[PDB]
Amino acid sequence: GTIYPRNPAMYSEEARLKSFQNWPDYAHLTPRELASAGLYYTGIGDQVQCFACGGKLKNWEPGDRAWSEHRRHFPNCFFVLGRN
Amino acid sequence: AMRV
Ligand SMILES: [Zn+2]
Repeated sequence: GTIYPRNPAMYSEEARLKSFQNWPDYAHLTPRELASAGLYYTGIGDQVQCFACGGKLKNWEPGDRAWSEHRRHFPNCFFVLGRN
Repeated sequence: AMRV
């Protein structure tokens, strides 16, 4: 159809969750919260990627939420625009 | 967070 995920593999929330196997211990956000926001781990530092838009984010900050960082950086993401 |  008319939209297409940048990474079809990470379409599943479960698969996004498992990508956080080696999420570093200084990274305060939970794999649960990140995966639920469409994000999976790139395997580099604290850098994550959206399956849908392909946007990438790093250097998470105390008080950051995955959804709001996702939305504010990539507002036109179909995953962002499809949630509730 | 910031863009890469
Ligand atoms: Zn996105």
